[PDB]
Amino acid sequence: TEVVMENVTAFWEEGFGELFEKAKGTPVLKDINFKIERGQLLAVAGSTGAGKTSLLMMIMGELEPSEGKIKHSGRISFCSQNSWIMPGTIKENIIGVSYDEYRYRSVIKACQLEEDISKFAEKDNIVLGGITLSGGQRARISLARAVYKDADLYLLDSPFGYLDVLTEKEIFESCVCKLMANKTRILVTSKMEHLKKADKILILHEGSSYFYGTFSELQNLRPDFSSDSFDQFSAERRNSILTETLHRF
Ligand SMILES: Nc1ncnc2c1ncn2[C@@H]1O[C@H](COP(=O)(O)OP(=O)(O)OP(=O)(O)O)[C@@H](O)[C@H]1O
Ligand SMILES: [Mg+2]
Repeated sequence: TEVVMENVTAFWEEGFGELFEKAKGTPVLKDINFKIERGQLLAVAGSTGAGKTSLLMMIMGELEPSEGKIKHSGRISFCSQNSWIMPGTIKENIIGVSYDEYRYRSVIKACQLEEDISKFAEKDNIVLGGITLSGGQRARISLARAVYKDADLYLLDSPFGYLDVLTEKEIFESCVCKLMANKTRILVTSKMEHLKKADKILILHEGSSYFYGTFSELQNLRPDFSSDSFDQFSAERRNSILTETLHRF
């Protein structure tokens, strides 16, 4: 499926949203414009509270526009920024109930879970919730769950938490870039590497679109904004550097 937003403005409060819709307090998102083709990657970046998760919620019909149009048709797979583990086996946590051996093995390889599974006698029959897992292991199982699901659009809201720099790089490449090459997907990130590899980018600030386009277009239109070691900074630091640059401009 292709996902399109045209002049989208939305309010979390239902009452103020109805007022703006009729007319045409603060919008969580305003005048949002993007278009993603089938099999493309959109990277979403921005300051804290810019409306990144809210944009995903709007795509999932949790938040409705007051003006403008959202065009999308398809099943959505959502990977939240906070991992969750069902009391059950690793396999069930990833597949649910629908099993597909080739899809399953592809996903666990791409999320580097083979080494984790081999650690136990029961293998992927090991019961979680029970066995306790590290942040990074929980993150990777959640991502594998989201990616395994048969869906038409994959929404990945900062799914690489508690993973080290090197692991996040390998999995972004193996999962998001390779395995999911033909899937329509939206990634929320503050990693300059991911914006670079994306087909389109959207940079948000206080509900407003700072920039929509390619990373090359970001080089063309925003040279002072563009101006190696950035992705080495922590999530918190990367956020406050991006925040300040968006405030200045
Ligand atoms: N379900 C909701 N109902 C009402 N307000 C909400 C809801 N979800 C988020 N908000 C508000 O909308 C604003 C933007 O939140 P959102 O989570 O979309 O930002 P974000 O960019 O994803 O933040 P972060 O960078 O911390 O993940 C915040 O003021 C938040 O409190
Ligand atoms: Mg968020």
